[PDB]
Amino acid sequence: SNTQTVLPFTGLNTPSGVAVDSAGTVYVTDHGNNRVVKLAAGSTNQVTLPFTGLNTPHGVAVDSAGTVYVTDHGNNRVVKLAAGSNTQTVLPFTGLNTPSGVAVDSAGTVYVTDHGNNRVVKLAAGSTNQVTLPFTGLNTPHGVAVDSAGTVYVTDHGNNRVVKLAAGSNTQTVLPFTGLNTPSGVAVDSAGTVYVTDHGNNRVVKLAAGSTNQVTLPFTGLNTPHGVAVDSAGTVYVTDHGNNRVVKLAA
Repeated sequence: SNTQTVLPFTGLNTPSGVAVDSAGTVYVTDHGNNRVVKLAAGSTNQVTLPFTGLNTPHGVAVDSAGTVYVTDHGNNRVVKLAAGSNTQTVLPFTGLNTPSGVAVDSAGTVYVTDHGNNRVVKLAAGSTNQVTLPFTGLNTPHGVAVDSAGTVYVTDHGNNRVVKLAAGSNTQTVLPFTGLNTPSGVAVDSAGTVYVTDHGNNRVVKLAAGSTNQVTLPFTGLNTPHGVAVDSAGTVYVTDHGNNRVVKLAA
């Protein structure tokens, strides 16, 4: 599509992360209001999730059961909230410094970009021993995403590149993006196409699996965009952080 749609979120301030679940519900970290909000696919009615004590939150992720994970960036922690619950759980990630992106795979493993420590860390479901992924040479990384095979994609923001690591591998691969500047969010669809918020260039770019030639998506009027997400229909959602809005583009 050539026409983008501004979603009916309300009162957003410098929003950051965005995620979409398999039912099409859109979750957005409303960073400047210390809250996470959502819009179901069949709704125009925004709902605030009952997190508490958040401070400049960044990334957001959601699993199949509707459990929502948020990077509580200002408090150096990751918090999760089961659907409809008034219990939030601080995950046992330790030593975080200004953490940014968060992702969760089909097995419940949670991945966090520990931006201030130039590393990406993970916790398996129920685990209390955090594992640092053996990425090398990261500098101020931002976004993280995980595909259906457990391959982990990180936005190496300080080096203007996107790096991936297969599950269990010690050898990262730098994806053949070019011309990125301070990239932020990353997402991956079921065909392995990788979407990156090229934040410094106010655009979203995509790269198909096995391709070495990215293309810019026809979003318009973005300003310092942050998060990106893609649903099962190929619709792409971007947090237009500088314009306090979330925009979507159908394939």
